[PDB]
Amino acid sequence: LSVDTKFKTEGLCVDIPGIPKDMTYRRLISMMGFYPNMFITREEAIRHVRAWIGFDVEPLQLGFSTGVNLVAGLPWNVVRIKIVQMLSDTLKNLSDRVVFVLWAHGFELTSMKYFVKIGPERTCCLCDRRATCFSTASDTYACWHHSIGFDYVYNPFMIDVQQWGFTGNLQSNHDLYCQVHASCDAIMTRCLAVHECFVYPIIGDELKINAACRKVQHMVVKAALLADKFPVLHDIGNPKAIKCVPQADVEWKFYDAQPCSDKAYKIEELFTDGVCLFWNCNVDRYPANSIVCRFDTRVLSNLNLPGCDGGSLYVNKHAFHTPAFDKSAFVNLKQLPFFYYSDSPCPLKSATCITRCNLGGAVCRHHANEYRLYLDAYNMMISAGFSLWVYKQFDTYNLWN
Ligand SMILES: O=C(NCc1nc(C2CC2)cs1)c1n[nH]c2ncccc12
Ligand SMILES: [Zn+2]
Ligand SMILES: [Zn+2]
Ligand SMILES: [Zn+2]
Repeated sequence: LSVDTKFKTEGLCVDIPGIPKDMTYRRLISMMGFYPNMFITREEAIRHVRAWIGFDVEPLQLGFSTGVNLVAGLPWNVVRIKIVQMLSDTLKNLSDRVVFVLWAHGFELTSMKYFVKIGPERTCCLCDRRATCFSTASDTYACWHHSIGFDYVYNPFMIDVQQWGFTGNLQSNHDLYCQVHASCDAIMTRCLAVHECFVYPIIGDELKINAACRKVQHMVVKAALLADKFPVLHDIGNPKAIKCVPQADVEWKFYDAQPCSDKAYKIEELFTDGVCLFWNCNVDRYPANSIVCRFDTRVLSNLNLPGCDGGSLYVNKHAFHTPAFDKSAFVNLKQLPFFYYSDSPCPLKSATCITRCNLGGAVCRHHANEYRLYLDAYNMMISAGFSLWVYKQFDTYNLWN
């Protein structure tokens, strides 16, 4: 983002009366009292969504989308220490930076000089990550992991949503899309920005989660077909359009539905023969003859960011805004019970290890190993926030035969 790009300044003229209408980023940064630009493009912001922290200023009340309000009542030299600590603990497992997301009216921008320092890009003094903080006590730099005791934010980034072309004030623009939400403005601001852009690097267990989801899907569907012998399966929303049980006898019919990022699909808009499979295809109410995996937006993980109108921004390779978890959607189904099924050729005791060996009295070692690995993946999937539901007649007792 060129520092010579124009900044629309009408939103600032109540806190800064008389501000020129003609204004570049270069001149605004100078006026803020200060890595080509502190400000970034929408595109760049989107690529670093994990780094977003709503920030509003209203003595001055500083509010962040973490829900914290600070009053700068204590002097700036202690307030800045709290800011560094809060951002480090919020972001250290999400991002190599911070992006302050503003609805800029002026005070938030003139207050930056009291807790921000800028300079060349640097590296942490204790590791190889880019530096995000600076300490005036030791004249050293640190990343979010090693910033304990550091008093200044270093080379933050920032983006003013009001530059995107909105009519009306923040609240009225936010409330058009979200009924769930200084800190309250910081939250609305980030929320509105997530809605505009969404309604990525490996930072955690992405790869184990995705392999576990693939394994569970194959297990549960294969077993549903064996136990109930459905003649046809309606696979709704498959992004890959690959059969998850390619050797099953059934007639596999695919129906295309992109991941709904706003409201859940209405089943009437989007089948009574056989079984319906919804693997992360979010509808308002699932038919009774369904196998379903639905992500619980309420779960706490480094992969799951707070979203708009109760949904969450699930970032796992790609960004997937997901509508709010609603228990009533599953009213025609029951929770899927854990089980492990295998027909592969053959000390574990388990009533839910459904294999020939266990049927005959004693689980062989191979199926003991595979059961324990499968349990591990299953638990990884549940902990990651996924929930599984199945048609009410599903009964693993039917697998023994
Ligand atoms: O489900 C998988 N990964 C977790 C994800 N969850 C989301 C959104 C919040 C719903 C996007 S990705 C997966 N990864 N490979 C697979 N193969 C077969 C079936 C599922 C998977
Ligand atoms: Zn470090
Ligand atoms: Zn909101
Ligand atoms: Zn066995």
